[PDB]
Amino acid sequence: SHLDKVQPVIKNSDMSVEMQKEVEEVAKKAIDYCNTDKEIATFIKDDFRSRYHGTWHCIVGRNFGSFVTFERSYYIYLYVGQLAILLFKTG
Amino acid sequence: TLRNKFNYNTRECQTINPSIRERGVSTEPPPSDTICGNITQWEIFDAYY
Repeated sequence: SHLDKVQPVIKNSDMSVEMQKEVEEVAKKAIDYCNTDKEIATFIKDDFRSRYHGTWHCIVGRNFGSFVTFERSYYIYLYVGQLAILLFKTG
Repeated sequence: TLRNKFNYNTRECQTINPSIRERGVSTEPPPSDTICGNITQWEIFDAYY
């Protein structure tokens, strides 16, 4: 019932709805699978890189400010608990 | 008989042409590496301390 409890919410989303739904499942799976936050960032980048070819930069922290140059429609912003799963593919 | 060496002079003229050459050039951007950095208040304070 932990998956129901997390209720991850995407504050800002710039991606197709079908792709966005897939990201939520990966984000929930990554948090339980990874013992530490640093492991979560590596797991999200590896899964997305395998799923979609390109260069992916992912940063997750309790408090942070980010300005980035990402390919249009490849940036999805979702916040679960105190962790921000942010991925932006840059060509 | 009307044509004469002084009467008609023939000169052969050609234009210098550089020899055609075939060369292959390959360019490949600088190697890029993946870097993961985790920052915490205690770690920032420890370096500062």
